Amino acid sequence: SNFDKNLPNEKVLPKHSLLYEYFTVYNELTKVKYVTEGMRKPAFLSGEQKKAIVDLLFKTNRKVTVKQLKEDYFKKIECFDSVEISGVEDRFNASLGTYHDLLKIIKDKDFLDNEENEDILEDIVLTLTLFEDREMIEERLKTYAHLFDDKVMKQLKRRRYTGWGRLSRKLINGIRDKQSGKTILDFLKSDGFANRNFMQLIHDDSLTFKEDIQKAQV
Repeated sequence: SNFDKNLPNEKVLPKHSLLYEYFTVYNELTKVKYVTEGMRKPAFLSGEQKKAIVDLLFKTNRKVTVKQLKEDYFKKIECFDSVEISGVEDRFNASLGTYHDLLKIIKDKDFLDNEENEDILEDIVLTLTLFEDREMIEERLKTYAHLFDDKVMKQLKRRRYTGWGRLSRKLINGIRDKQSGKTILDFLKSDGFANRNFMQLIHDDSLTFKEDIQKAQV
């Protein structure tokens, strides 16, 4: 029913898709800037810093505050003395809410952290977004009975997600830049010292995302 304006034949992701949530977290993190002693100008987070922040803070807290970023990552892990932060205010807006929802139900961190389970997790969230009938949810989710016992299934089949996102899975982690082979989400995760965000990536004449989006139009 709802199609991605960038790729008009692709349907949009559920609002609570965990892939969509990771997109929002990395899009926000890639424009964070910091300054510590000895620096003459603020710097962007590196790909390694962004990954560590996601693993250490966003996977352990529904909401991440700037104080946690300063104390529990920059001081604790990077051993900075002091740090000033820009590009985020008070607390990060983005959240891996669905990571925490599913981790509480499934109680298997390794399952949630394993990106090879992406298709299963996206299918679960889509099912819980499309249907409000317990029986119709279980009819679709029982294909995963070999992974989830009846305690997990009883909880999942009563859960509901509402709302649609604005972007398709093919746009955010499908189309590849011609020269590099990287998806948009790949660039949000790591983009050298340029740290282009989503709006920059799809308007950048030195990449091919803009060209792909124009070709996808009528």
